Amino acid sequence: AKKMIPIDDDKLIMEFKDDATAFDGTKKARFKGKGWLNAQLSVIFFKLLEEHGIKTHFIGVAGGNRLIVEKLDMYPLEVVVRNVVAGSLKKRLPLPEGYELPEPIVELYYKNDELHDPMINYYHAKVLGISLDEIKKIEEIALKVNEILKDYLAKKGIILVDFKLEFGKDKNGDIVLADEISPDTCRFWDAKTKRSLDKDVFRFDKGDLIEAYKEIYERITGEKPEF
Amino acid sequence: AKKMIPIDDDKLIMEFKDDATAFDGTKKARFKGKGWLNAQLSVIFFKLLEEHGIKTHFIGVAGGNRLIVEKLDMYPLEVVVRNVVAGSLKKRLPLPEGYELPEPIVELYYKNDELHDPMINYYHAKVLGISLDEIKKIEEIALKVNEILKDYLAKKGIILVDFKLEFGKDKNGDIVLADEISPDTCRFWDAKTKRSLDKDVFRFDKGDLIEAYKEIYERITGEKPEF
Ligand SMILES: Nc1nc2c(ncn2[C@@H]2O[C@H](COP(=O)(O)O)[C@@H](O)[C@H]2O)c(=O)[nH]1
Ligand SMILES: Nc1nc2c(ncn2[C@@H]2O[C@H](COP(=O)(O)O)[C@@H](O)[C@H]2O)c(=O)[nH]1
Repeated sequence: AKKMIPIDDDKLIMEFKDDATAFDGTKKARFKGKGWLNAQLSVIFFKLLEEHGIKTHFIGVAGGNRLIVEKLDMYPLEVVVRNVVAGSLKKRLPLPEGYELPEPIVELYYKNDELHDPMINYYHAKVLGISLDEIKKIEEIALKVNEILKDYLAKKGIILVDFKLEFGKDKNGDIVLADEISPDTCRFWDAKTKRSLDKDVFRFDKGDLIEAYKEIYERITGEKPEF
Repeated sequence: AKKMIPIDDDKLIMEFKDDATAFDGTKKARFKGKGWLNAQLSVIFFKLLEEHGIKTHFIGVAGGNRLIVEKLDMYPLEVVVRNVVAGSLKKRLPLPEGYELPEPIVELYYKNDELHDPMINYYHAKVLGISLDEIKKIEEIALKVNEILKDYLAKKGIILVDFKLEFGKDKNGDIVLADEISPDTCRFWDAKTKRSLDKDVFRFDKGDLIEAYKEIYERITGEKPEF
């Protein structure tokens, strides 16, 4: 759904594709316009976060589905922040889908396809070569990002249910937000109806993906999607 | 605007009045229904906060403009939390009115009429007999309260611009949220128009106070004010 194209030692192109994949590629489909929507939503979110002084890999746009991003020494992590009980959290806590958490939960996953992205804790993270100090910074950033996105979206009648972030290290040694921020990598629910406006629509055939993703875009920008 | 009536060693009545005062009582007016609205908005806010496990002095209602509250050993503080630049903050930061702060600011004021509520820091607070540990707890509670109120109001198209909290100590030695939480003690702006829906309307004759306060009530409860 994304292709990384190197430019040089300090930057690269992140290209967003219309291809969608779930359940280890056993489920595949192409959604005309998905790439554009995810790229554009990523821009909006990265820029919103940067306004608050969050460091992100975003540099500029290089076309509708193409972002220029700074090259990083990437942490082998998926960092997940959860506000509302959904998906895999139902397997860890005796709480129903939709349950509003008293505080946001941060989970750490070892980014590794062969092991199917297993959950880790701070000890495992050290073995993987990530210091406790780094993990503390990463979680602090993640929670700050969580609050900005959650509040921004809440004003637009969208629940930030949960989402995945990735991080890397820049030349200075600063920790920098990377990958993407889109309905591919977040759970968004309509505040009134609780319907999914994200990749779960595709994962579980709950409706029309392109329609859900256009909805998010329209609510954020006020504009019907261009392309 | 409030009268404290002692009952006994552990509780008292906080009575909300229709009288309004600004600029050290040099500016005065009576707004029919103001007391009821502030009393009722206080109930709503205290209960909302208690649902999140914030300890407050609120015990019960004893009439439209009367609350039963627990007797506390009061800290001589006004604790102000600020999300958006307004009022006196324009005298401290080179930032325009309406500027959205990256993070909430907590200011401490020594509650003292003669000295006109001067700003203090942690060192002054110690001389006034408040330990650094207490101040830390107070500020932690204040920021938690800020987040709950801000998010709750934002969903209703109301910007929590800033607000004043007061705190006391109960029998157990726990730190308890006290005084009131109303358009008298908060800055609320309409999200779309940025107009004041609070005591600033009276302070600076920017419109109809009772109209602004009813607006807050209506938006929160969905009901036009009873009395
Ligand atoms: N696109 C994508 N999103 C993920 C991945 N892992 C977790 N997430 C996101 O993180 C959240 C939690 O996922 P869960 O662990 O409940 O399946 C969801 O918003 C989900 O979309 C992944 O490998 N790819
Ligand atoms: N009613 C009232 N509100 C106050 C007082 N002190 C601070 N506040 C509130 O706290 C915020 C900050 O006030 P400022 O420092 O800008 O005068 C405003 O919302 C203001 O109404 C006070 O003594 N009385």
